[PDB]
Amino acid sequence: FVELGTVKENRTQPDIDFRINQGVTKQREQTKVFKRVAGIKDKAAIKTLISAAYRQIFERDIAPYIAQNEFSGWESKLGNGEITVKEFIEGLGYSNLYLKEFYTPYPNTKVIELGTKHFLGRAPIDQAEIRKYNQILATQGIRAFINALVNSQEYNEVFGEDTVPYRRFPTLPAANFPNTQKLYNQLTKQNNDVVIPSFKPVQARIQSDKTPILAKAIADLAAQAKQMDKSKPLFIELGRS
Amino acid sequence: IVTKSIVNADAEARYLSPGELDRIKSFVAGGQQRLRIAQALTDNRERLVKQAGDQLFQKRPDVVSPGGNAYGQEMTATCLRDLDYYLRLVTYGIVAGDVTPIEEIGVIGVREMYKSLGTPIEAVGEGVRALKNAASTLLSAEDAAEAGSYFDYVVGALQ
Amino acid sequence: IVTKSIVNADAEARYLSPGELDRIKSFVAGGQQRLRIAQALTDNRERLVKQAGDQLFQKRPDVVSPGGNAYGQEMTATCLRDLDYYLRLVTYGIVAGDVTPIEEIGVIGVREMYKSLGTPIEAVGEGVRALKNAASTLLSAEDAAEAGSYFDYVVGALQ
Amino acid sequence: IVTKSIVNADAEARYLSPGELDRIKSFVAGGQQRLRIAQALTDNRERLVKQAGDQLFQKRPDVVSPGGNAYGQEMTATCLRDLDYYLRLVTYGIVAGDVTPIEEIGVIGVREMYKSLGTPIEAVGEGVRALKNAASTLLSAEDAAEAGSYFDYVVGALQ
Amino acid sequence: QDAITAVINSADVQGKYLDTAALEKLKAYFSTGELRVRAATTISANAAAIVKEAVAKSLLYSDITRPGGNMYTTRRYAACIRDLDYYLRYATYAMLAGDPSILDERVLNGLKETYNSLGVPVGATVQAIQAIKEVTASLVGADAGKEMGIYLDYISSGLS
Amino acid sequence: QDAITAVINSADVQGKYLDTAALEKLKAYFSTGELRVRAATTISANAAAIVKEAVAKSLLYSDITRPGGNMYTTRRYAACIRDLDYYLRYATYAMLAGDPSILDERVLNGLKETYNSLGVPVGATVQAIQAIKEVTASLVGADAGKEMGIYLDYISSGLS
Amino acid sequence: QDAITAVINSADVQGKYLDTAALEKLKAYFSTGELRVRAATTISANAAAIVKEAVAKSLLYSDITRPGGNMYTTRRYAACIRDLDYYLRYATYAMLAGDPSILDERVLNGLKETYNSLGVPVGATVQAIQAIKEVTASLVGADAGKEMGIYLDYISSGLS
Amino acid sequence: QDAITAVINSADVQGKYLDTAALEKLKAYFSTGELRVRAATTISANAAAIVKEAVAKSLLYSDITRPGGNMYTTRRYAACIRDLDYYLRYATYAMLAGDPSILDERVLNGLKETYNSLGVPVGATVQAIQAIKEVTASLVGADAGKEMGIYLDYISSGLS
Amino acid sequence: QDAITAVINSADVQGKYLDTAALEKLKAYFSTGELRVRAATTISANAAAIVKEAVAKSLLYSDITRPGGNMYTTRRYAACIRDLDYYLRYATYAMLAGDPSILDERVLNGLKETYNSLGVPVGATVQAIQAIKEVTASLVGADAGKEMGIYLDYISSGLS
Amino acid sequence: RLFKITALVPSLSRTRTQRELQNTYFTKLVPYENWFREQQRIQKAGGKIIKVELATGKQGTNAGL
Ligand SMILES: CCC1=C(C)/C(=C/C2=NC(=C\c3[nH]c(/C=C4\NC(=O)[C@H](C)[C@H]4CC)c(C)c3CCC(=O)O)/C(CCC(=O)O)=C2C)NC1=O
Ligand SMILES: CCC1=C(C)/C(=C/C2=NC(=C\c3[nH]c(/C=C4\NC(=O)[C@H](C)[C@H]4CC)c(C)c3CCC(=O)O)/C(CCC(=O)O)=C2C)NC1=O
Ligand SMILES: CCC1=C(C)/C(=C/C2=NC(=C\c3[nH]c(/C=C4\NC(=O)[C@H](C)[C@H]4CC)c(C)c3CCC(=O)O)/C(CCC(=O)O)=C2C)NC1=O
Ligand SMILES: CCC1=C(C)/C(=C/C2=NC(=C\c3[nH]c(/C=C4\NC(=O)[C@H](C)[C@H]4CC)c(C)c3CCC(=O)O)/C(CCC(=O)O)=C2C)NC1=O
Ligand SMILES: CCC1=C(C)/C(=C/C2=NC(=C\c3[nH]c(/C=C4\NC(=O)[C@H](C)[C@H]4CC)c(C)c3CCC(=O)O)/C(CCC(=O)O)=C2C)NC1=O
Ligand SMILES: CCC1=C(C)/C(=C/C2=NC(=C\c3[nH]c(/C=C4\NC(=O)[C@H](C)[C@H]4CC)c(C)c3CCC(=O)O)/C(CCC(=O)O)=C2C)NC1=O
Ligand SMILES: CCC1=C(C)/C(=C/C2=NC(=C\c3[nH]c(/C=C4\NC(=O)[C@H](C)[C@H]4CC)c(C)c3CCC(=O)O)/C(CCC(=O)O)=C2C)NC1=O
Ligand SMILES: CCC1=C(C)/C(=C/C2=NC(=C\c3[nH]c(/C=C4\NC(=O)[C@H](C)[C@H]4CC)c(C)c3CCC(=O)O)/C(CCC(=O)O)=C2C)NC1=O
Repeated sequence: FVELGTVKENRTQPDIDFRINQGVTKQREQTKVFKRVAGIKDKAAIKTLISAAYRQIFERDIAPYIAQNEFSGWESKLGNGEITVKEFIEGLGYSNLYLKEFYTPYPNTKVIELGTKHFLGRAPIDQAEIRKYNQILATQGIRAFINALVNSQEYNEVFGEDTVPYRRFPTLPAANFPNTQKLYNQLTKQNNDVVIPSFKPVQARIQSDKTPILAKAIADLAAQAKQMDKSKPLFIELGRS
Repeated sequence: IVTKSIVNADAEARYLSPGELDRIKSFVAGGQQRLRIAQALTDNRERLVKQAGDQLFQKRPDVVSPGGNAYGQEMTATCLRDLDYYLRLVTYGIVAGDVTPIEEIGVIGVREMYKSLGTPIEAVGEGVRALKNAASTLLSAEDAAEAGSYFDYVVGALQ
Repeated sequence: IVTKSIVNADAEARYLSPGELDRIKSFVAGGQQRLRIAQALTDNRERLVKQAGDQLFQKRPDVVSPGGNAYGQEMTATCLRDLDYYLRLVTYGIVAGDVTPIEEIGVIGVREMYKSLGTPIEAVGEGVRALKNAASTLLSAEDAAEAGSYFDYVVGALQ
Repeated sequence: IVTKSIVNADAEARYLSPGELDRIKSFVAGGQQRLRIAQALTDNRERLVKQAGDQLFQKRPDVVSPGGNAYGQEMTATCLRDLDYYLRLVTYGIVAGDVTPIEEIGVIGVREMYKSLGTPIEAVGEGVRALKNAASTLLSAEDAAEAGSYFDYVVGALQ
Repeated sequence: QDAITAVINSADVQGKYLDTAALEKLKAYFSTGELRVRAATTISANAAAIVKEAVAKSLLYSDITRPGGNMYTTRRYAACIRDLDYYLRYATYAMLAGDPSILDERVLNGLKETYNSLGVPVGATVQAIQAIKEVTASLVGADAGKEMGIYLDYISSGLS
Repeated sequence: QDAITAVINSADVQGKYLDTAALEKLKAYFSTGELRVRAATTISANAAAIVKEAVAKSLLYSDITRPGGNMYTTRRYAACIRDLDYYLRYATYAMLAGDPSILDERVLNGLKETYNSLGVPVGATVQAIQAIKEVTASLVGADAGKEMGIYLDYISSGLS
Repeated sequence: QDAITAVINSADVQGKYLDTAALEKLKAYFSTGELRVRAATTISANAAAIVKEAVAKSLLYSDITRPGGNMYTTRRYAACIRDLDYYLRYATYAMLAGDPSILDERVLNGLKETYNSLGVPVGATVQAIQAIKEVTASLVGADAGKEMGIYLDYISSGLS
Repeated sequence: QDAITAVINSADVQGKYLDTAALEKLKAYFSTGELRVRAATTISANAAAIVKEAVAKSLLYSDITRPGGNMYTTRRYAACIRDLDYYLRYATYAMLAGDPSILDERVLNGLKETYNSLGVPVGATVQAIQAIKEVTASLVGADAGKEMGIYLDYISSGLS
Repeated sequence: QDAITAVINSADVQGKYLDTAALEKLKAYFSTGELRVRAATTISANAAAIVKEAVAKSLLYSDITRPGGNMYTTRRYAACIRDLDYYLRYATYAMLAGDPSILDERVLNGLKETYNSLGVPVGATVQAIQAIKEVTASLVGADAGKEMGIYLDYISSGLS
Repeated sequence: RLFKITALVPSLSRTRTQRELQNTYFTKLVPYENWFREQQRIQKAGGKIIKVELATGKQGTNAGL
């Protein structure tokens, strides 16, 4: 019983150092969520939430990037609490600062991925979810784009009204893991080139000739027509070529 | 426990607050007692697995019964190997001072694993309770308290 | 079922009455569903013997107990071989459509055989009931009904 | 099943797509068979609770044993009342055609309730399995299939 | 996409009306839909038993569940069960649709990228999908097991 | 909620099985579902024509669309069309469910608060919903127009 | 990761219990943690003074802060101070953990990509990290300055 | 807030140094902290047993768990167990802090609003908190049960 | 490259003369060269026996040599023996050089590209290299088997 | 144009074990074109809407919001 679970190999240094990271990255159980559960009379626990929000929705910081710092009314309405955290993230996304950091040097295709990385915490899932957001960036502003982004029932069923977004590691949809890792492994302002431009439609390698009792049915039923079909009188069924 | 405070102060933009430095200094002070407790549980492993299998198969005979999972010598050897694994993770948690490197390897997905293996989880919890009782008999009072700490975490986790 | 009607009309001096010809034509029509049910029970045999031994040794532990007959690996292997035999005869009765070629090989002298082997017949009936439950879980509703037909005949026969 | 399609098309800004109208028309057609199945399970309730308690206490005797929860007449009466509740919710799910009004009352928070009551959930799952077996014996084949549908949902939910 | 929707699309991009070959394809689909639905029902019956039997056939008692293997940690065992349940469920969807396009659209899109990123062994996954295919072809019969094995082998071939 | 779900709930909170009166209620619902579905289809046909005819009957050429009225600004005219489309759509949902609880849960919850906050005239809204009810009772027939007018009058009565 | 967590991982992937060499490693870490904590405290004291002295040693009065250099614009000077504060802070974290894996995971991951994308000079960054290392080795003492310079030279070597 | 932090705040808002009465308060807190910690440990031992015994004392076999009561649905029973676990846990926090301000800040802030919105019966909640208080005063002893019952009665009095 | 050439290069790119740490590295290499040469001689003795024992341990009597496997065709079996002989020979070269750069330059350069192009299973190759490592560590002793297993595990880790 | 809304969310699907007090009941300001989808989202969860109040805005004004 001290033999069913001992390895018989050695595992020296590169095999010792690769099986350490033999799965999903360590950042999953270490990205600590920020939740507004402190209370109204706290002026200290909300400071960490405000700086945390600037760290999530903006990539780096806002200290060496704006002169006369805004959001002071937003920080005040947060500390007093007539405004949830979700409306504070709204005010951050509305500001012309964020418009100058991410909308102005980047195209309309790339802003969809850079805008769903910040708010929803993950890359867009398939092509139709790029199409709807591109139409919203088509006949409406970004002030409606991030608006319809955050007001979906995916933001408010996952993050909730009083949490800041945190970096999600999604599993269930198609290629929603590796696009997100390709987005999040890159640092800020690292590659100007678009990470995922679109979703290339791939063709199948079986159309209908296989699936071989759909295919057996093609045959069996094609030959069903010319076997005597006894339902009507017999004399009409010897005179059919 | 240092990774806990580091990612805790890392989610914030602040440094490590010096109360966290005090708890790291205190853990650094208690590390020698932690190492002695871990070595005492290390060298006496087969006694602990023997007495755990003793108390478990006296407590729940259905794993012994042929409808249960641990029927036969091969399945009962796999059972005591599972108890050996959990004792090993308990020694890891005793050294690390906080239950992260033991939950990361033994807790975080155990319910669906044992569900798709057919074994009941309550019998595994009773096995870790038997390990806690045997290690409580093996150690002194202040050592058995600090071992029954992490054993208690595993027993609460498997339920 | 054709031998049944043939010896039935053969004891009489009359021919096969055309109602019997109707029942033979209907059995000839249902033979394809019979063959699919028999193949589905055929390819999944070891699952059915495993779950039957599971449910039986959970239900009656005296065969496991050393006073009972199926004590030890050799005797329990002979026990599961008996359950394999009865599953095989059930597939024969599923194909034949009537319980004659299964009663001729498994029923007609089974009580004195199991009496002079020492085994109880009620445990064998519970084993065929467990086979019926496992095949009911394996098949669809109209298939499990038609399988539980002949399984039900065996369970009534062993009692 | 109409609330399901309505909130399904209501999350979207679109109307009810006419394939959903086809499924509502088909459910409207099958509602008479649903009502007959529900009345047949309705009038024969005490038989089903009796046979479910029969098969459960034959299967798991620990609820009968004094360490278990259902020890004594009062606790065993509460146990059969729980089985009566689950049969009632199964009839609700049979009428509604979709498992929402039964999950809303019996499934959605059952694990923490039974955990803070001390009872095991696997014995409740075996009790609903016994209810499914007794109702399968009570009904015809196409009725037992459609009842074992929702009984199967409850058995999967309690695990 | 469906087989119906694929036939309609292939007739649409030409501007062609529904000719007799497309009607043959749709009538063959309407013939095979009986066993398609019955197979999907009995696969939805006992999916957990199929995944359990498949890991007991292929992955268990190897070095993969030993330390050093990719299924050693218990969260990785749970992720393995999740991936096999995904393969079986999407193969059920592709069997009932009669068209493997949903496998290409929802499963096989960025999956080799993920499995080479995480260091997941590909050959053990292929053998696990093979054991899934053998278990469900035994459980459902040969006649629907062929169509189940076609889409499971499609997942296995696209994975490799 | 449904009429089915309301019957199941009323039988559930007593612990009662499905007695014959509840089966009568469900069988009456299963009888009326035919014209329910046909009415919902033809109301989904031409909802824009119904809203256009209703504003042409009640609200147009009044002082409400003149300056000073609440429908003078063109965004307020678009908001008026939106509110009337909401009333017709949720009345269609309540007609097909056969239970007005979704009107109470999704429309009539905080609506008088909003209409007294914005200064929206309530009586003109009631007359517009009345004109909606007359137009759809003409369009669908009397037999389904009764059930449509029941939920539209429910919205009108809760609004007042 | 820690030094503790690295020792536990290296003992775990073999399935090995904690042998005496691992206990030696953990006891050496528990011996050195005293000066580790004291060094981290006094580096957290005056990080701004360290960064100021480092840019006054290496980067100031060069062509880099002249026009044409990469630190001419005042937002680029602020970004320079931010990057040096990052290097010092993450070197403090790696010093207190006793394991440079957090430098590899959080700093040195995609940093040469960024610095070659922006046109940031790499050699001036290496000399600035060198001046940081000299200033903090003077400030903290030689005995903890060795361990601080190990991780700062790790950042400098991975950057090059 | 603490008792320490409350004493420091009361000395701070006057600009007062720590006089002898504040030192008496802090030394009384440092005397009582022994049994405070021991009581918190044994309450953290068996919180589930305390909640189980409390619902078996007060809420079970009433009309509240019967149909029509507020604890009839099983999600409502789970929500009841959650609320009682919250009351016990925050009373443990207020006992170890020695100051009921965290009850006012985290529990008793908007709780009557919620319980009158949902239709939760308040008197049954007060009796359940009373049964919690009796069970934990029996379990921990009288000397720490007094301080536990002070904060549990604080929750009960603010709830009413 | 060598260990000597790597030490000379690391001293050269700084413009540094040979300091005492580099002389320590070269003298350690000149100490270990004895067993390096003896190990290389006895591995060059019976390389064919090592490859035969490794395929008999890992690859034989599996499904890989059965039809459908990648080693079914006899040219593919010969290519398998060729690849394993390559791994053993280049691991011998990297052991005698004391530097794994020739593995990175000559073996591990475009090898995953080739093995994913041909459909070669990677995990079976890793297990075959593992069996090679166990056989040669048994054959040469533990003291040189450590250094042989370091470069064979380097090939295995770069392959994955 | 902002509204002051007090609202409650049911949280029926799961048995949350955290604080989760802010979400069930809140008093927040929401802008003009945003309160529309907020209304709709609050009604999706079956939430009670207690009181809608004008914070910013004079009603009946056309230019200048
Ligand atoms: C619907 C199609 C689909 C698939 C398949 C999918 C897979 C997938 N498998 C993952 C991990 C994993 N996948 C496996 C699976 C395996 N490793 C093995 O050794 C076996 C050969 C194989 C199981 C048969 C394991 C062990 C992990 C754990 C890695 C980790 O999380 O540390 C991850 C990383 C994050 C997570 O599980 O939650 C994804 C996204 N996502 C999808 O959307
Ligand atoms: C644009 C219009 C506008 C105003 C005015 C506004 C005020 C405002 N003043 C606040 C606090 C405060 N306001 C004051 C101000 C004063 N107390 C005094 O003794 C003086 C008489 C007076 C200064 C002249 C102080 C001292 C606080 C601190 C209370 C605290 O945070 O603990 C807060 C609480 C949260 C926070 O500051 O960040 C708000 C929201 N918000 C607004 O959106
Ligand atoms: C270190 C983290 C870790 C855990 C937790 C773990 C569990 C684990 N338990 C297993 C089997 C098993 N586990 C048990 C468990 C038990 N006997 C009982 O009756 C009780 C319920 C329980 C222990 C007292 C049994 C009986 C088997 C064999 C089951 C089978 O063969 O299907 C297996 C499959 C066989 C194997 O590869 O060992 C794994 C992977 N493995 C790990 O690497
Ligand atoms: C196809 C028709 C057919 C039948 C029915 C049959 C029965 C049969 N059962 C036997 C033994 C046995 N049969 C059992 C039976 C059981 N285990 C139990 O506890 C239960 C009571 C029951 C099955 C679950 C046992 C335990 C033995 C070994 C008894 C002994 O060795 O004396 C033997 C003697 C050993 C042998 O040659 O296999 C025969 C011939 N053989 C046949 O060819
Ligand atoms: C309709 C939705 C619904 C459910 C699910 C429900 C469960 C429920 N089960 C209870 C007790 C109980 N439930 C059981 C259960 C069992 N006996 C066993 O051994 C098995 C594990 C299981 C049934 C076969 C037992 C033994 C008790 C009494 C436990 C006690 O008194 O502490 C109680 C407390 C006593 C009561 O008020 O009836 C509730 C509320 N109540 C509901 O209104
Ligand atoms: C699903 C149930 C539901 C309703 C009804 C609803 C109504 C609603 N009507 C609004 C405005 C409005 N509503 C009206 C409607 C009217 N005024 C009149 O004079 C007529 C009597 C009446 C039209 C028949 C107008 C004119 C406005 C514009 C006020 C403004 O935005 O300046 C607003 C303010 C913000 C916005 O439209 O986008 C809401 C929320 N929201 C809902 O969720
Ligand atoms: C935690 C690890 C980490 C680092 C280091 C990091 C660096 C980093 N440095 C940047 C820019 C910069 N980095 C520098 C730094 C330098 N240029 C010089 O001439 C000097 C040699 C050197 C300072 C010592 C400068 C001048 C810029 C400004 C380029 C610009 O924004 O126009 C940017 C572009 C966007 C931004 O600052 O906000 C990133 C992401 N991000 C990280 O996450
Ligand atoms: C930390 C302080 C705190 C409390 C207490 C709190 C309570 C709280 N109790 C709730 C529901 C509930 N609360 C109760 C509790 C009771 N009803 C009774 O009959 C009993 C008298 C009493 C239990 C002792 C019940 C039965 C519900 C269910 C209502 C429903 O969800 O349908 C809800 C609605 C949503 C949800 O549970 O997840 C909240 C927010 N939140 C908090 O943040």
